Amino acid sequence: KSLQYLGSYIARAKKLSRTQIIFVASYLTSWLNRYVIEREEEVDQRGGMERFKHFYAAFQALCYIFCFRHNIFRDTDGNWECELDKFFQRMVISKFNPLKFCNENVMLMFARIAQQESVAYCFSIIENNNNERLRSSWSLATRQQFIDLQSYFPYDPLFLKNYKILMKEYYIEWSEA
Amino acid sequence: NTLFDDIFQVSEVDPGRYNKVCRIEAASTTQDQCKLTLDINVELFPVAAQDSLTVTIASSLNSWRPPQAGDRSLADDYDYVMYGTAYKFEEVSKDLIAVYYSFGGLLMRLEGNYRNLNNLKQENAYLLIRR
Amino acid sequence: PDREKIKLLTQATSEDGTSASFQIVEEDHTLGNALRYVIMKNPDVEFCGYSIPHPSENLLNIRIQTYGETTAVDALQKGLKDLMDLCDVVESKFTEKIKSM
Amino acid sequence: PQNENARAEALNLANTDSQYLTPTSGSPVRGLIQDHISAGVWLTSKDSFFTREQYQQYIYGCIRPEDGHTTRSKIVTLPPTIFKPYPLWTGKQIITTVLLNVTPPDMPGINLISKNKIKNEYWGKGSLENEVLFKDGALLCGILDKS
Amino acid sequence: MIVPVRCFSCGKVVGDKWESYLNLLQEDELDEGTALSRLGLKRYCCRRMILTHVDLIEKFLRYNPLEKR
Amino acid sequence: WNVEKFKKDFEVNISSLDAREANFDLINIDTSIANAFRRIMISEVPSVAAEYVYFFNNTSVIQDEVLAHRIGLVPLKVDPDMLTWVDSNLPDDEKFTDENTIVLSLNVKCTRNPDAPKGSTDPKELYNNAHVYARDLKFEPQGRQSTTFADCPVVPADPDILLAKLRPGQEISLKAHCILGIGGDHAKFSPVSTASYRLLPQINILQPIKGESARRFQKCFPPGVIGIDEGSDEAYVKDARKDTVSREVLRYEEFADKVKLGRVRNHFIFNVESAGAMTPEEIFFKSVRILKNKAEYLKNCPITQ
Ligand SMILES: [Zn+2]
Repeated sequence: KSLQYLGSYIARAKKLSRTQIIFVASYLTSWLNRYVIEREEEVDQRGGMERFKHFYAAFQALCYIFCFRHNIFRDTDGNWECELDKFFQRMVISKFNPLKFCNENVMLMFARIAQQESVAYCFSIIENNNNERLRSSWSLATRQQFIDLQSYFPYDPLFLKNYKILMKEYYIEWSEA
Repeated sequence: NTLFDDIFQVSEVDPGRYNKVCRIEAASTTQDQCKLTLDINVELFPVAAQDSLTVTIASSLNSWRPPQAGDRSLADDYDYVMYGTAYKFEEVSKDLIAVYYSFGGLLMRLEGNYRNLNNLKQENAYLLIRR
Repeated sequence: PDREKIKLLTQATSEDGTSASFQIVEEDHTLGNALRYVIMKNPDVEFCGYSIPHPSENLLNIRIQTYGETTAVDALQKGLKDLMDLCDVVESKFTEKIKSM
Repeated sequence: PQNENARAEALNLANTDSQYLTPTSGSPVRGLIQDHISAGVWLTSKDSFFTREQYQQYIYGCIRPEDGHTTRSKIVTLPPTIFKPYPLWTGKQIITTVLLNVTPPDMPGINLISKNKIKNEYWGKGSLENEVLFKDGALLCGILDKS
Repeated sequence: MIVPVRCFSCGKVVGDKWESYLNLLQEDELDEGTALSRLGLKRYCCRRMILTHVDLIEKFLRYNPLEKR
Repeated sequence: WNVEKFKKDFEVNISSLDAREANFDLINIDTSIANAFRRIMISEVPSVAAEYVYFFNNTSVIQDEVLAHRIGLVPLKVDPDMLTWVDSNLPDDEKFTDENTIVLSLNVKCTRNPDAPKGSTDPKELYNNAHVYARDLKFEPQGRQSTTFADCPVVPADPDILLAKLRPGQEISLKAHCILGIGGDHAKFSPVSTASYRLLPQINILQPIKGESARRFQKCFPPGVIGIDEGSDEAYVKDARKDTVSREVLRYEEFADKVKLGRVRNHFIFNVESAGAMTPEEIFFKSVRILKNKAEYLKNCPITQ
């Protein structure tokens, strides 16, 4: 839930400074790079992909953050803060296969944007994923709450007339990003 | 490898109260002291009195699965083959011995000279019969 | 799609997938018996049977174990396909005999 | 019952499962009746044979391996009694197979010498079907009965 | 009460067969099993339906609250 | 085994086909599949029957629900292909359409007859409209149906079914909605006055039987089953197909030793009677098709873990 809050917040909160954002990206890629380095070995071992809920959760948040704020992560040179080009690919091809277990609509939007930015190419991994589907296992008794939890974004737009107007100064609508 | 064979001649074929199984009593033609009692699915292998049956007990054939392309085994040499367990041995006299087999309930009792039945152990075994 | 029709019973399916149990909703002996007949003709199948937990829950349990050439899910598919083809053969034969009658 | 203490008691003290023996004399109160006895005399008869197809089907229809009795997560079967001319299993093997799939695997099979209600004379000359023999968990002789 | 419409077991329509069955016994002076056959009732399922029907309704009908006896 | 090996060996024999009943053999098919067709024909081949009955008045001696029930048992001569299925998740207004439903009405009042031949027992001459028949269900076409069903009005397959009886002053007034359904749901939807099979007789004689035994032996089976040959004087089987398998032979001690009674074992003799809506052959075709779709619908469903 926090990770959803975290990702939604960074994306939406207009008054955030470039560096506070890079701060959150730098925390997430850092925490993520460690997860894959210390844990990838546990996947072909006994258990399910649920053992790694928390991994996907964080990777979602980071992907989500990239959707709304990718234009910021290019420094003066045109290089990527946090080596996002090199970093995303590594996770996408990892054994966790984030693309399969995270929210479907975000993973899709990240694909679109990431591909556009020469940052990562996920679209073949997606193809492979829903092909294997028609023909990496997780119960579904508990797999749904997760899909549920990953669908909720606490700072998706408001629908209260006044509050909305009041928030405008503090909000980034998707159209803006 | 093979543990026992002999040609037996059937004395009696009793259908009891069943209609697929018969109890066979038969004596060896080679040993005066070797006799046999055996339940047989006679629907798959009919037997009449005075028939002569060759009877082989073997430890293996040279786990079970339906026959495939080009499988060959000791079973090929015979008409009727059963798999079962030895479950009792007994002294009948100073000279003779009897071993008891069960083939999922169809019972065999083989009595004979203790040297003639030397190779029989209390293990599992295949039974092979041909006419 | 429809995801609620057939499911894997992961507590009786092996790691190598050469053995598995499936629970199919809304099916009794009709399909169950016919499907096991077909599946058992597949030479790589080592074991197969179906069962009906209870007459009051519409459920059908199929078990498949293979000798290791194909997975259990493969055998289910070949069986299902084999069954479809088998019906075609019957329909066509019946048609011809009605015409020729 | 409406609270966990009462739950625990109904599942561990007053539950059916323990109460196999009566406290009066310490003898069984639970068993099968009617159809099931008649059926047993027939299924375990020497005249009873089953093809691979039938044998496997009787097994799975009664085991319910999708239960708490994952003694294995794969059903075990015996080799057939008759190998040739045709693969056949006996009824007594269905029983052995049942026990084999529901007793603990890290534990030797049951050993019992008992008797049933039907005299040997009823089956024919030389029968021993009145004697019930279990060796290492396998029914090697005798039919199963009300007894 | 009145003829059943279908045979309980067969599913076969039987309700068109009561009035004729009576006329067969009455007019043509047949026995019951011959008459049942002539109406096409082959399975004992179906023969039972007409053979043993009791037209109890004809009793109920004699009490009609809507006419001056 | 192999589907081609099956094709080469499978065979159909059609003894008698008629608008109401079929008698035919399926040869060299497995019992599991014959049984499937049989089950499907009885319980899964859709049919049209009255499902909802709307009473406006019934002052007959027969109670509403009972009257409704019998109307539901009336086999309607309607091609089920001419109708689509009702979706039972919509409200009543949206539920019933011109592709969904067929409407029948029934409207009888019984009056006393003045011109009754004095001293009469017959209710036809004593009362007007004493007896109500299935044929009295009037087909009221709705919307497009005036066109679609113009070439085939909706009529009960058995017009002379007795539905109700009345006496002077009593009236029945109802509309019925008739829809698609299957026998497995309720037997009123079953399209058969029964589909069943028997396995073919095999009477095989285990040694010659002649003379006075032959005549004796022959009389243990229906006329024509067992023949006595001229010459060898021995008995032989003419056609087992006429045998009823009474096992009468097995009673007489002298024969019980010399005859085995079996079947040509898969060999299935099917008898299919239609309730009146579709022909037998259509009902059997529809079942062979239904089985195939089950297999096809399943092959294409994704297996969820
Ligand atoms: Zn009937």
